[PDB]
Amino acid sequence: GITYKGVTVHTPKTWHTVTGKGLCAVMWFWILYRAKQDGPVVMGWRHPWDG
Amino acid sequence: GGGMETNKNKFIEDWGSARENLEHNFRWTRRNFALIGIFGIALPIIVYKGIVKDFHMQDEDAGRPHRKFL
Amino acid sequence: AAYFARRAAQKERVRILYRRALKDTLNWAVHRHIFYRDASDLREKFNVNQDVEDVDRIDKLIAHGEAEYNKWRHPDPYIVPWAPGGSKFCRNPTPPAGIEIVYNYGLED
Amino acid sequence: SVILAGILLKFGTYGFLRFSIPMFPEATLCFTPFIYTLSAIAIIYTSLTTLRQIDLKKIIAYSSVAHMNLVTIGMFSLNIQGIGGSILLMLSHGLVSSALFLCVGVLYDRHKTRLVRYYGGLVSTMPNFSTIFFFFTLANMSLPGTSSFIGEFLILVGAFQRNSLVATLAALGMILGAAYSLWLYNRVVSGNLKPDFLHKFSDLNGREVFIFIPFLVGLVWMGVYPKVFLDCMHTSVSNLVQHGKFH
Amino acid sequence: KKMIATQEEMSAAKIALGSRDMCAHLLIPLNKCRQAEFYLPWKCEDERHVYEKCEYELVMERMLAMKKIREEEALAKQNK
Amino acid sequence: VGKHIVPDKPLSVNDELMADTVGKYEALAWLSGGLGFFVGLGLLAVLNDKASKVPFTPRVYPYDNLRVELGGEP
Amino acid sequence: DHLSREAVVDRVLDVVKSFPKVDPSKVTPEVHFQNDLGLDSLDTVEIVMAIEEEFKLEIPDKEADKIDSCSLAIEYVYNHPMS
Amino acid sequence: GDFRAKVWSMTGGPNCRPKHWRRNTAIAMFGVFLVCIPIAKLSAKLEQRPHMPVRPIPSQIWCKNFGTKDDYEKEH
Amino acid sequence: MYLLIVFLPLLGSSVAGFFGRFLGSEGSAIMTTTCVSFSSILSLIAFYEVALGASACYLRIAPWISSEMFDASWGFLFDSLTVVMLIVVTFISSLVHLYSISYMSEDPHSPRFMCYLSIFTFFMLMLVTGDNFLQLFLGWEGVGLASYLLIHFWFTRLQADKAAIKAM
Amino acid sequence: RPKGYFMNRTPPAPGQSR
Amino acid sequence: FHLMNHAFFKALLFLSAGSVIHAMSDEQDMRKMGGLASSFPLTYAMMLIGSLSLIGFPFLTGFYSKDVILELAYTKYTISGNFAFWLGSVSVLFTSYYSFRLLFLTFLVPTNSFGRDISRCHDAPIPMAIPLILLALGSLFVGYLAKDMMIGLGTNFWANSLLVLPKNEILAESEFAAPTIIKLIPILFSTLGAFVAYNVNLVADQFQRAFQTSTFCNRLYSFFNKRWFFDQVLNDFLVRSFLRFGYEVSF
Amino acid sequence: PLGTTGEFFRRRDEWRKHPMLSNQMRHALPGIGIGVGAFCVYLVGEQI
Ligand SMILES: CCCCCCCCCCCC(=O)SCCNC(=O)CCNC(=O)[C@H](O)C(C)(C)COP(=O)(O)O
Repeated sequence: GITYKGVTVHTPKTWHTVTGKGLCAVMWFWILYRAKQDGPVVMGWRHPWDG
Repeated sequence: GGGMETNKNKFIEDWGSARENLEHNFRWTRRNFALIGIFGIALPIIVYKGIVKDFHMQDEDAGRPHRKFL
Repeated sequence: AAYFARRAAQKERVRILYRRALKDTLNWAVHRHIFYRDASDLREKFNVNQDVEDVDRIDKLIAHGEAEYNKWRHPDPYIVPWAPGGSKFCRNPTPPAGIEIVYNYGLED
Repeated sequence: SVILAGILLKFGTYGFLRFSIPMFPEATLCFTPFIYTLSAIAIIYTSLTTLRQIDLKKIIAYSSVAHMNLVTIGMFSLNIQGIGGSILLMLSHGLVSSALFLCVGVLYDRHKTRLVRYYGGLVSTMPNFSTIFFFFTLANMSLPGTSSFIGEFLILVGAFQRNSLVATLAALGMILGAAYSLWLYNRVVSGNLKPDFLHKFSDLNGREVFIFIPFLVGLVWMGVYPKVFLDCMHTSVSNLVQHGKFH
Repeated sequence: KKMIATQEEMSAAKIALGSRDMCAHLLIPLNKCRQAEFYLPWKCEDERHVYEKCEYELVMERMLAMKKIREEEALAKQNK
Repeated sequence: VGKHIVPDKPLSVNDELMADTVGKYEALAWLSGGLGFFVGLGLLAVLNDKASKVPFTPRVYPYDNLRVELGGEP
Repeated sequence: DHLSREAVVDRVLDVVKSFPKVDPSKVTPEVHFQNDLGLDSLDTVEIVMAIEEEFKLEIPDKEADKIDSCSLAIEYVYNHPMS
Repeated sequence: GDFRAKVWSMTGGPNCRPKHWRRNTAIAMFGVFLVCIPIAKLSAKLEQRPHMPVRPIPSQIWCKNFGTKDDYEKEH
Repeated sequence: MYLLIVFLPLLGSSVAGFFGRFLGSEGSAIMTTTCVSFSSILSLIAFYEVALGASACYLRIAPWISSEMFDASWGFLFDSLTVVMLIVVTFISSLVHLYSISYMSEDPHSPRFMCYLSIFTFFMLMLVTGDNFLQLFLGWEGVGLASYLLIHFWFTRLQADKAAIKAM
Repeated sequence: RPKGYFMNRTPPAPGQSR
Repeated sequence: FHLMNHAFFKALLFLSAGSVIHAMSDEQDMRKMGGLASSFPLTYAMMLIGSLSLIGFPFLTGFYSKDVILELAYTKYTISGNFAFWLGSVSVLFTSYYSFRLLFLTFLVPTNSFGRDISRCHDAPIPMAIPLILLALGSLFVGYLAKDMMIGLGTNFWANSLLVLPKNEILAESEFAAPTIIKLIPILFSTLGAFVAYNVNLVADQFQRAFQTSTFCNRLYSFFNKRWFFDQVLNDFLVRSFLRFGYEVSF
Repeated sequence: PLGTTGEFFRRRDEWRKHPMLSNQMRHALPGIGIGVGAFCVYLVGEQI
């Protein structure tokens, strides 16, 4: 932990930082991918049966 | 210090005994005339007529003359 | 004396009114930095009348002040969790002393 | 108190079933709205009175008046659900009310007070009594699974098919009955101890535990499997309802 | 668009009463794989797309039909 | 918890039973205004008449609008 | 754990040090706010509130106004089981 | 606390730490599994599946009540 | 197997409630969580046979209230709607029991808390699986009773008693 | 040993029975 | 479908919020928190997923159910249907506001918490951490993994469990006959709600003076904070009336 | 915090400038960099 005039804030454990970063990252990758495939469809530009 | 019996409180016990002797304080005030009039006579009558009318509506719904009661 | 006790009572009311008004201020401001300025303006309001010497004016200034705090008091003030009215109050409290448990009660003999 | 509320109270409703209802079938019909009004007034009025009672025994005793007037509603509905429900509530009340009088008697034997304000926090000193007190408190609220729910709902079914209005006013016993029953339980058992009033306690002994066991078995048994009772009653109940008519 | 799937065929495919429209015929092979493919979104994309094309055209036709009706209320109104 | 307060004064009759900044009838007046918002919007929905502004015809189902399948006499 | 008397005294000293009108050279654990350090009583209330915020305590209003000295507040905080 | 140490409860009271709680816990686990035995046989004898599943299921092994309610005009 | 889904939390609640003095905080936490977890695994399998496999289940135990035409019984109905609720109730409850194993670690009365968690789940299962209005009514009152017992779990707090009575 | 006694009865002398 | 979705993200929001309360020594007030975006990485990440899934952020668990509900309420051409569409749509702006206000005030603003509170923080142990992770996965994927199963056009997953008469089927028209502007109304309001929450909580410092000098603005704050005075009126006119009846009249 | 009361409390809140207790608004999006790059690497892979 790092002390600054009396108050001490302990460093979070490594797997707590890793898991938090990773799970959000999967979520961002999930959103960008689903925006790639369904963004055009929901924005109304095209249709699922178009082709 | 000793004994399971509760340590009585004079104000709690006076509170308790006041409740048991409420009929000694009953005075026919305007408030009591209204309360007994509204809730001792009027409301029972209204409920009775609503119950009887409920039967009578069932009578006409079934094509039958009104049922006499009392 | 009587005038000292009478004026000491007036001091105690004003000090408590300042203590409550300054806690109500942080309830409305929440953030520390907003609170700093709102704290100064409130102290700058007690400082305006800090020199009044008329004893009957003090009573009216107090009574007007108390009703002000009571009118613009935050409807949901902060309370420390274990303080009365807090979310942790009366939760798993220590058992009182002087409790006796009787065994072998209600025997036929 | 156990005999007074568990047995003696049943003589009037039993007299309605044994004599008044069958012998005078025309008179029974003409007076059904009158019976419905008195019963419905009593349930609502005496339940609200129970709320404001400050004596342990006064609350339990006042509760019986509300329960017996639901019994009269069912028996004057003059159908299988009404009469069968009225009898089942009679027997269930004779068990629940007696047990509740037994719970208060346990407390009064030790502490010699009936005032609710003196008690409080008994869960931390009498957990076995508190657990048994809670079960019979639930049975007094007609909780499904207990015996008193079987009689209560079967009566409401019987009353609904005759008069919807009396069934609705009677069903207000569910709201009011739960209010005072839970208020009684929490003011006595929950909260903190008050050592200035009471500082010496003893949970139930072996005799008191045995006394409650047949009551617990009785309410659960009729609560979940009331068929053993309804099987032995239905023929007599059916002939009571059919008495006086021939179609 | 004419009815192709008969009453027995829709009854045999246990089709919800709300889905016995004019594309009932394309729903039967779509539902047959949905049960077979555990209703997974990334399966039956071909059978799903033909069916969704149907249910879109039926709506457009009923939208075109109402447009004509809307265009006839104004004819009455201006000839008041 | 710490110490229950033993009464030193006579207890009131409504002692077994005993919302700070707003009064009683004033609170009802405010709440009726909020319920008046819901009533006002309901009337606007009446005057909007979105039923008179539907952009498609009602569905027509085959086989007599599913008369037999909906429980109608074969 | 409990918080030692020394820590209560020293953390209380720093709070009384941090006041603009109080000069941080005559702040001993027994000085008096309105007599040694020369403050108004409204200044004392601010000192009490900052003492509350340091230990996260909720003093009642009646007891809070009784605190007129550094020594007083030190005893009050130390004797508190939740400090 | 202090008096609660002289109070018997079924749930154990505050801060219950029985010395042999592991052997007690396993004895409880064996008991509940034993009680789960008659429940399973009664359930399998009482389950009724009117429709054959589209695929084989775990219950097509212990349960023999599949596709038996087809003649519902005979139900009584 | 379907009966095990409903009655497993009851057995776990019964063991920690009646024999928590022999199991303590650790044993009761283990017992109620495992019984709820196994009930959650069987719910996934029941979802397999009833929703994806499209094969519904009906189970009648015994009559409950038979009086002329009134036909309330102890009967269970498992269709797609039921197994969807079954998945929601048992899976989230298994996680909350696990979560409570650590969250209520320092509470004096954990074995009773775990007992109340499992009895609520059993009543919630009785609610969603009832094949009749009365069996539904029983679980409707049971979840209210269990909610009442857990809202004022800290029975010394006056605010908790007021809320629990209000909720009822 | 557990806390308290079942039904608040003190156990008999060791080797004896209630 | 929306019930199943709500279970995964409301449990995440509550179970994650409980981890904050445990770490801050049972502190529940947001006006005494602030900071902890770095002090609690796993908890903030879990609350971020759930709160974003709640407001209906696209392609998360909350987007596949809530947005269809507002689209179906638009496709219902009745007096009640038009009533719900307005109130539902205006509500999505209010939920986004209180969702990000929770996110901003608890972890992102400069700390308003106590010194002894931040000195005793700790993140969730395994029996608390594992359910949070699992609920996060369910809050990202179940909504997508189950859309075709429960609400897919013509899906027979429900068999005979749910009945809808043909005269009431409006799902097809909702996804084909609706303007593309409707299918965006939630994100316009959601984005606006995030922006208004960021403005009031981080760039506003005198939006609180009106509540302290104006009687109407003071009363309007109390109205919404005290739940439209619903409890008070009920207690003052209904609960007290029945309680007073029991003693003064029937007894 | 110009006034006496104000600057006093500003002095008391000096600990709030902690390196990992401030600038907490740049931690608003964990894994945003990882997720964006993981999408790009997938995007180049899709091309082939
Ligand atoms: C939202 C909340 C609203 C805010 C509420 C606003 C409250 C109204 C503020 C204005 C009302 C007043 O000034 S109240 C009247 C205040 N004036 C006096 O009391 C006379 C001065 N006498 C003294 O002794 C001291 O200066 C004294 C200051 C008392 C300290 O006492 P000490 O000798 O121990 O330091």
